[PDB]
Order: sequence, then structure tokens, then C-alpha cells
Amino acid sequence: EDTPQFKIDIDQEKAQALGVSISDINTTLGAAWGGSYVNDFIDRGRVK
Amino acid sequence: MPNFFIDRPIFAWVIAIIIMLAGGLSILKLPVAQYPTIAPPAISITAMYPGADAETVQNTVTQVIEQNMNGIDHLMYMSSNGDSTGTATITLTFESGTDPDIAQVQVQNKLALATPLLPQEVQQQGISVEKASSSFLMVVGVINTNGTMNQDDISDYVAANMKDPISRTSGVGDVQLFGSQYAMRIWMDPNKLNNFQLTPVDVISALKAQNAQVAAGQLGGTPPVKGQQLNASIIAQTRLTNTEEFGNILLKVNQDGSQVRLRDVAKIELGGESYDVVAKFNGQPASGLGIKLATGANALDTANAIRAELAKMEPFFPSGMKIVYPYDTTPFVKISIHEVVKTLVEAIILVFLVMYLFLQNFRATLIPTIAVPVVLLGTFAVLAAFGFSINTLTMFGMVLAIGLLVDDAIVVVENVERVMAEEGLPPKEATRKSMGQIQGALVGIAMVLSAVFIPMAFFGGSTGAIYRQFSITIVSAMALSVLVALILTPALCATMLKPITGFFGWFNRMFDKSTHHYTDSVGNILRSTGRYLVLYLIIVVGMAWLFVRLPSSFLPDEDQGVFLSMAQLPAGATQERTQKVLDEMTNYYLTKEKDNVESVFAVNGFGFAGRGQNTGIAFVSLKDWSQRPGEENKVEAITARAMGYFSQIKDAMVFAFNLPAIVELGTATGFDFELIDQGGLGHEKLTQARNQLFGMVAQHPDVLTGVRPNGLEDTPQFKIDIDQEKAQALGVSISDINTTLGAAWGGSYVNDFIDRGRVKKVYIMSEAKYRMLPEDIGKWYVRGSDGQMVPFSAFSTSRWEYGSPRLERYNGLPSLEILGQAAPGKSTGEAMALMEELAGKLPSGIGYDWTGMSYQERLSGNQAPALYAISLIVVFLCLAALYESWSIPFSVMLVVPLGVVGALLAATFRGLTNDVYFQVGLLTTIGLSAKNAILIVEFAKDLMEKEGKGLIEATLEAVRMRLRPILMTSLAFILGVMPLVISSGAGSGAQNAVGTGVMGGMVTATILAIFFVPVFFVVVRRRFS
Amino acid sequence: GFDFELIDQGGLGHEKLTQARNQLFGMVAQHPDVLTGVRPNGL
Repeated sequence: EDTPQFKIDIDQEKAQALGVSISDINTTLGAAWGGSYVNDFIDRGRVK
Repeated sequence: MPNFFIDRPIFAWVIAIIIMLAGGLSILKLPVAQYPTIAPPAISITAMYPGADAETVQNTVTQVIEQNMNGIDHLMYMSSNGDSTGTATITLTFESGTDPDIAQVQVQNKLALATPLLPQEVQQQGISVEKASSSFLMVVGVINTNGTMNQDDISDYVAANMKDPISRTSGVGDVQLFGSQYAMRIWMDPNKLNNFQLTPVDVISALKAQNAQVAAGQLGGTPPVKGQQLNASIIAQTRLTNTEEFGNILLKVNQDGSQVRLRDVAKIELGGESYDVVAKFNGQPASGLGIKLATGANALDTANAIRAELAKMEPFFPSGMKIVYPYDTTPFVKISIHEVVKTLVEAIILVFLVMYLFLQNFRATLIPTIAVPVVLLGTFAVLAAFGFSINTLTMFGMVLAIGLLVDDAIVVVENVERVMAEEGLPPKEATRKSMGQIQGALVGIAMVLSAVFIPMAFFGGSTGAIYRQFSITIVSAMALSVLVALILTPALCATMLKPITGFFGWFNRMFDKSTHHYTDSVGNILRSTGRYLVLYLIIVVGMAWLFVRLPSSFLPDEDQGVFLSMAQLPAGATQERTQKVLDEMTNYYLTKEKDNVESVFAVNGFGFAGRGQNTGIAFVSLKDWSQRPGEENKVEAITARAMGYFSQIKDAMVFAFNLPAIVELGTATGFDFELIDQGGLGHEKLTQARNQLFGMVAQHPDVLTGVRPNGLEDTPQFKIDIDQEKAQALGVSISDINTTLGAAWGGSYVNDFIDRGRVKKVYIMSEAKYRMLPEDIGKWYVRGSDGQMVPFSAFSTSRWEYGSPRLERYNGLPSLEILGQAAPGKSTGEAMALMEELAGKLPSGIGYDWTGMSYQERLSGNQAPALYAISLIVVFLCLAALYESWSIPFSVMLVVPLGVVGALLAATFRGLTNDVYFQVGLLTTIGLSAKNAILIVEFAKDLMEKEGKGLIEATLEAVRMRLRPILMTSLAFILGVMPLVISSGAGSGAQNAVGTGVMGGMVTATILAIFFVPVFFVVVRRRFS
Repeated sequence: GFDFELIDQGGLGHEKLTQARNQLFGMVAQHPDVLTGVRPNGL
């Protein structure tokens, strides 16, 4: 059924006005809240 | 069997009823298409590299794909070419009969592994792997009556609200769109960019970052903190949709404090993805969908559904639109199919009337009327068993079989009718005796005919595909007829038949006098057999003399109602100039031919030979056949008139020409030549060789005629040289010039955006008025290292040179397509072989190779005599078995020249050609010329062996017995296939070829056979005591 | 010849396996039931 959603309206004009690249805003938000996949590592001979 | 079902009439009806039901059920399930699969499977690999010169598409896209196309099964030859619009295609042609579905995925898979090697732009634009063998069922086109919206708006609407319902219709296997949906188009401005100290690289960077998407994740997603009570997804920055919203994209903040938005540096509007092609319809904008057909679907039905679904959406079209169908093939299929049923129903009536003229009793003429349809319905079930589909080939392969069906019903009924009147035996017992005279012969006819048509089915290439349709249809129909003549007809004959002035009285009196006189004539001949054997040699040489003189063709051309019209302009002609020719070309059709031409789909900037702004096409659609009386308004006549008028046009190599009979293949007339470059000499040296070849074929105007190139001659092209040393001195990165120069002029595709529930591209490209002349290069500025802009004139040198707008390859090596045809009166085999010798004296390292039809003809031609060496021997073995001797079968075989002579004489006088239909036309005449001879001999042998009558006396009786069943077969069949010769309407090219070959051959087969078979049998018997 | 493989189903590591192979090869060395090279395919 229908579920609530939490929209974050990222004011673009303000972002540049404060000298913060929109690239950082997207990465920090996605990585912090949604979790980001960086790269694999070897654990007991298996790739994880 | 005949003596088993004769006293078992009910058991015959049950098998007849089962066969009839099988045909009825399979008639409602068989696919219907204009032609079956003929051309070998072909896979096209199209790749777009926007704003790329002709050479670049070759040295980075086509070559890389070709190198990585390894380990594909059943690959016959690979050809490719890269034009000047950025598009390269690689058509892979496979072995005939290979599973196209498995072939395509194999081709796609190798491309998938090679995709990373291609440049970034090619991958972004995507590479499409399609099937090129299939042909369009129809091309529905939408126009704009009010002219309130260009084609882009019409194309965008079609891709949004018309492509879905059409593609979901029953049987629509593939829908192609002749256009591109909207795509946010940004028109830059070099004057404004220099004012604000910006460069196209900055515009690209802002767009790539301000129209992206983010994965915000979840609010309280797992793992949670203990005691949580809420969970909802997060929606972050989402793509833009409005053109106004794109304008607000902030590009630069001036040091003073003002804002530099995109809308202040570039006009923004919703345009098309590509302006290469400009379609039109009687001078109005238009766009269309190319609807194909799914495998195994009624072509007539599907075109009915599509024309019905579009009726549902007719009210919903925005005011000004209208649906038109410039090209459709189902109306032609309707005629080409009904005209056959009009013949399969006329034959039944004629057989009913023909027998009623000879036997004079209704119960006799009802036996074929129930025995012929049973076979016709039966063969459909057998035809459906093999998976075949009704089409122009099988139907015309079944009208030829009606002769076989009739003669297997006249012979059985007629012989029974003779016995009851001569011997006086009762109907239930006359059939027992009558079938005791021909049960052996009929079984033999099944094997002999099966040994003449089966070998045809073993050909190879495209011809083998066409032949396989006729052979299986005729063999299936012929095989059933013998079976239905041994199981059903005897049952009906005894059960139905009854014991035994004006016109009919007179006719019998005259016929009786004739047959008595006929036996007198043969008696006179048989006393001087020596003299008439000479005539058999003067007739065979006539066959050989005429056979060689008959030109060889593939398939007759038919008035399909649509004919193309090429249009080529001189080198470098822009789009505006071409559209001026395409308008005076469309004006002529609608002014001098207003009573025949329906519409003119005046495509622009598109051509079969090549692509560019100096080419055009116009699919002219003609009025319906019923509105074009006489031959003066046929496609052949119209094209001739148009060709005469277009010879007066200046600055355009316009020329019109009709479609091929089977549009899936090419012209299929002439030869195809490839001038490979084996030694890696280069393109420039290769052209020098082609010019040498062209200047040397002129010495042979009587063999090679109309030898022309198929590519595009080299044309001037602007060359910009970036001075590397100067660029570093001014501090401008070479990777920035390549983008400003490549993005301003060639256009770039930055990213996507979401609009009205669909994803559409975003293109940046300079305004049309700033990228026209060489002087405009100096109008563009690029930022330096220190922020001070520099012009292209400061570090760029420009000059004009020559290049090829359309490079070509073949099997991985460069080539130059050369087309042509053999001179009149000379076979393509000699013309084809002459080119090999001519191409063999060209400079070293320049080989050749035959492609297209010639590559197939280089294989099929081998089997021409070999298959008829097997056919002739196997037929002789079958005959030797039937007559129980070695010498007798000579008499049967020697009548073959008699049948062919009639066909060739009629075809030559009518000026036809030795096309595919004619070749099959001979076989039925040959097949039905021996069927009348196998019974004359078998009767003579039967009489001589059992009753012991002398040889001369036995033959005289045999010819007298078999004078009636020969005439009713020839008289009924010739009258049955007379409409097919007089026909001059739609689909008449195929009808005339079949009709003329049969009617002409049958006439001389009947007349000569009844005078010669008795001569052959006696002479062969006499010499081989 | 039989293609025998010492699948490491415990995640011990390559170093341990080659250590294991020597013993297993040794256990077969003192009880010959093999012929010819008894070559190892690897390096």
C-alpha cells in the first residue's frame, strides 16, 4: 500500500552560494544514509 | 486397395471426411504472407558516432568491431561501410537455413564483449543489432494537414501515444519509427559565451552535474536503533523536466556579483535528436512507423487489426493530424490470393462441363468434383505439417498442380466409363476390372513424378528456397491425388455410376468419326516409322536452339502500386538544394500524373547507395488497380515517362525505377563485384585501381554493359590543423580544443532527462547561424591557462583537401563496390568470368571477391546438371520397374522434348524469359506429358502381353482407347489456365509467366504425343526384339 | 592418468595446501601405487 516518503529539496542556488560542490552533497547524503559500496576486500581467501 | 474399398464405400468416405476436416482445420491456422523466407539471414550492426567524419567511423568503430567478430558459426561473408553522418553498419550474411535467432544472439554477444573497446560516445549512443532480411508489412505514415507543427512534434507524438498500441497488436513482430522523439536541444552562442568568459566545456560540466539523480537510501532502514517506529524512503534531487528549468541552470557567478544563467548564453527549445532526414507528404511534414510481421501470423489479418486500432485513436489525434498508408503489401496479397482461388474454382467448373460434353451423364461429372477438392483440402494439412505458409509461391505452386489432380480423376473415371459401355459390365464390377488395368500405372506415376520434383527441392541458396516451395506443394498434391485416386474415386465410381440428337448427338457423331480417322493416321505412320523418326530430330534441335536463345531472369516484375524515385545531387549539395529538386519532382507526379499518383513520401537526405544531404527518395504510391485501366497506366509505362522527363533536370542525377519482385532481396539482376585491397595499399591507391578497371572494361562494350560504382566519389572536406606548439605557448589544453571544436560544430550528447513519463536526451550544439562558413572558425573562443580567451585563428591552420564521404570494407579489408550486368545476348556466366580476367591484371595486392547474388550464383550453378542426372536416372529405374524391361522406358522418356517445345515456342513469341516460374512451368508439362504417355505404353503392353495381339495391332488399340482421356485432360487444363494468360491486372507478371509456359507446352505436348508415343513404342519394341 | 585435485575446503590457504600436498605425496611415496611421471601440473 501507499507509504510515506521523505523528500529532501536540495536548494541548488544556495549550495553554490555557500561554496559547496553539488558532488559532495550527493555523495555524503547517499553514503551516510543509504550506505555506499566502495570496493572489495579479501577475507579468508574470498572476495567480499 | 482399389479392390478393397470398392465393396467398402463407407470406409472410403471416412478417410475422405478425415482428410477434408484436416484441410478445414489447417486453413484456419496456416500463416499467410506475400513470400516465405527466401533471402539468407542477415544481421546489421548499426553504431552512431555523432558529428564524425567518414574516416573516423572506420578507424575507431567499424574496424574494432570487425577485429573482434571471431568464432561465429555459419558466417558466409561480412561487409560494412561507414558514411559521413557517423553511422556504420556491418551486415553479416549467414548460411541459408541457419537459425536466425541463434545467429543474431551470437553476433550480439561478440559485439557486447567488444563494446568497451569502442569510444565513449559510441557506447553512449548504443549499438543496435537487428535483422535485415525481413521486409516491412506496411509503413503507416502520419501527416499534418494544418501545418501547425513540424515533423519533430509529429514524431514525438507517435513515439508516445501511437507506438504502444500498434506494437501490442496481434502478429506485429516489430515496429520501427521513422523519426526521433523530442530531445532538449541547447543552441549555444559564441558571441555571448566570449562576453561572459565561458567555454563549451563549462556548459557540458554544469549540465552533467545539475541533472543527475541520487540514492538517498532510507529513513530508519535496517539496521535500526532499538525502539524505532518509523520507516520511509528518502527522495533526493530529481532530474529536470521543463525547458525553463534548464534555462535557470547557474553557469557562472561574475566577480561583480551578477548571475550568468544558461538561458542568457544559449537559446533552449525542444527539438529533434537528428535533423539528417526531412520527411514530407505531398509537401507537408510527416513521420511514419515501419510495421513488420511476426513469424507465423496472418498478413491479411494483422493489417486488418492495425487499420482497426488506428480507428480507435482517430478522435484522439490533435487537430491537424491524419493517418496515411503510402506503402502497404496486404492489398496486393489479397489480389494475388483471390486470383488463385478464382482459378481453383474455375477448373472445377470446367472439369464438370468438359466431362459432361464427353460422357453425358450427371453422376459421372460429380466424381471429380468430390475427388479434386478432397485433395486440395488434404494438401493443406500436409502443407501445414511441414510448417509452410500460404503465399504467392505455394499458391502458384498449386495452380500448376491442378493439372496433376484433374488427370488423376479423369483417367480413373473415364476408364470406368469406357468399360461399362464397351464390355457392358455392371457399375459395381466395372470398377473392379477397370482399376485392374491402371492400378499398377497410377502407383508408378507417383514414383516417376516424385522422382522429377523431389530433386528440385535439393537446390541451394536463394533459388533453393524458392524451388523448395514449389516442389513440396506439387509433390504433396501429387502424392495425395494418387492415394485419393486409389481409395476414394473407385468407391464413388461404383456407388454413383449407373449401368448403360441436338448438339450432344451431333458431337458424338463427329467425335466418333474423328477417333476412327485418328487411328487411320497412326496406322499410316506406323508403316513408315523411318521417315517420322527424322522429324523427332528436327524437333529436338528446335528445342535446343530455342532454349539457349531464351533470356534467363529470376522473377517477373509486377505492378505493386508503389515505385521508388532516387535523387542524387552534385558533391556537397546542401539540404536546401536537394529539397528544391524533391519539390519539383513531387510537383511533376501530382501535375502530369494526377490521375494515377496517390501520394509522394518525399524523404530527404536518405539514400540506398549512401547517406548525406545530397540525396533523396520518394516512395510514390499509385492509385488502386481498378482506377488504372489499360497498359498506359502501369508501373512500367509510368516509370518510362518519368525517366524521359527527368532527363531534362539540371544539377540532379534523378532516375526512377520499380521495386523488385521480392523486395527482401536486392535487384537480383546482373553481377556484384568487390575490389578488395589485400596489400594494405590504402584507399587512394585502391581508387586508382578501380579507375584502371573502369577504363579497361570500356574495351568490351558487347559483354559488360552499365558497369558503374555503388559508393560515393571523394569530395572536398574542410581540414583544421591544431598547431601543437602554439597551443602550449598560449596555455590551452589540446583536450579542450577537441571538445569546443567537436561540441560546437558536431553537437554533443551530455545526459538524459525525464519528461512526460519518458526519458529523453539532451544535445548541445552551436546555433545554426554560427557554424556555416570557414570564417566562423575564428568566431569561437576558448579559455587559456590564465583565463584569457584565445581564438581558433590564433593557433589553428585550415585548408581544403579531398576525402571519401563513404568508406567501405569487405571481410575486414577495404573495397569498392562495383555493380553491373551482362550485355544483351550474353549470359551472366561469361560476363561474370570476364571480370575475373580483367581484375586479374590490376596492380599487385588488389584482389577481388563476389558478393550478394553472384556469390550465390557461384554455388547454385554447379548443381544445375547434377540434379537432373539423378532425376533422369531414377525416373528410368522407376519406369523400367513398371514395364518390367530395360528397353521399353525409352519410349516414355523420349516424349520429354515434345512437351518442352510448346512452352519455349509460346514464351519466345510472347517475349517472356526463362524465369523461375517458367522453369517450374516446364516440369508440370514434362510431368503431365509423360503421364499421358505412360498409360499409352502400359495399355499397349497389357493388350499385347495378355490378349497376345500383334505389336502393330496392339498399339492401334492402345491409342484408340486413350484418345478421350488425353483430350479432356488437355482441353480442361488449357481452358482452366487460360485466364492466367489473358490476365493483365495486379499480380499479372507471375500469372503470365506460369500461364504462357503451361498453355503453350500443353498444346504441343498433346498434339505431338498422340502421334509419336505409338511411333516410339513400336520402334523401340521392333529394334529391341 | 587420474587427475587428482586437492580442493582446499577449509580456507587454509595456498601455503598450507602445498604443505599438505607434500605429506599426501609423501604418504604415497612410501606405498607406491602410481606410475610414470606422477607429475604435478602446476608450477
